[PDB]
Amino acid sequence: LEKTVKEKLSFEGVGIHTGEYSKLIIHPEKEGTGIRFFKNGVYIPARHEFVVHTNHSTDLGFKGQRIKTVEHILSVLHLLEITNVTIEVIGNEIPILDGSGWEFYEAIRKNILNQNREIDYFVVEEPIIVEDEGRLIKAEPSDTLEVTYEGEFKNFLGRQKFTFVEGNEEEIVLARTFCFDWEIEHIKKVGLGKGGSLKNTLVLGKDKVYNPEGLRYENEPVRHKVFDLIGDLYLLGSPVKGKFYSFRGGHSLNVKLVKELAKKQKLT
Ligand SMILES: CCCCCCCCCCCCCC(=O)O[C@@H]1[C@@H](CC(=O)NO)CO[C@H](CO)[C@H]1O
Ligand SMILES: [Zn+2]
Repeated sequence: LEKTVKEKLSFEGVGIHTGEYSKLIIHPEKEGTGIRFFKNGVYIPARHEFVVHTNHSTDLGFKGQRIKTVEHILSVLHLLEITNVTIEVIGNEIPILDGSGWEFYEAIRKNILNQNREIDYFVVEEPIIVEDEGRLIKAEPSDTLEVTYEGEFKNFLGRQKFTFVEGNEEEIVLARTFCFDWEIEHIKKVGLGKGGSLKNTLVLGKDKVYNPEGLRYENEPVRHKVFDLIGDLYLLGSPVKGKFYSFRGGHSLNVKLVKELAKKQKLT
């Protein structure tokens, strides 16, 4: 049934690309309200259609207002099945914190409440293949939500794939975002990642790990990618059901899958 937060929640922390202090406040809403962001007295529904800028991060914006990196929180909400919540975002981007969703998943999981209404699950009824930038993603109808990601790294990790299935969400929430020392300069050359640090960004070396804690999962970096792929699929504003596969996929290409899925099922 519709799920909402039992009590008001709030978080605070710098933004990975903005590197500015930002705070978020979450309040309960009415059943069938959906996920919406509020700022400067402006409400901004969280749906793909609201996608204003796609890049290493997912950004939404309406009426001249914009928010960066909103896929992470959306990913946790997706796994927890949250249908009504007003996330007030004070700032220009969602705080990166440690780089994973474990923090939001940890506090919110202890403050979830049940409402009195049945949720409308989104189910894929037809497959689809999107190829672009040398990347590719395929979707297939299914009675269970499953997402597979095949990442190809040229570092010591080499190639690694991670299959997520309903009942293994605990393995895709503690995976913090990661980056390679070779692509970092590029991300920095585009004026992004000004808040990226070793405490909120896991940096890997062609053959060495920068963070002294090492990797948290033999597939931590791909676990985060899968976690992000869901955060981008929840843009539909409702739990997605079906079997999806992604090979070296990005945010824009991912949103494209959702765009065609939401525009294809437009007839129904
Ligand atoms: C050596 C010392 C380095 C100082 C600290 C480095 C800071 C770099 C600036 C941070 C930019 C983001 C890092 C990054 O590229 O992570 C990427 C991630 C981005 C993301 O999280 N989007 O939401 C999206 O998925 C890909 C692949 O999964 C990740 O590579
Ligand atoms: Zn990410």
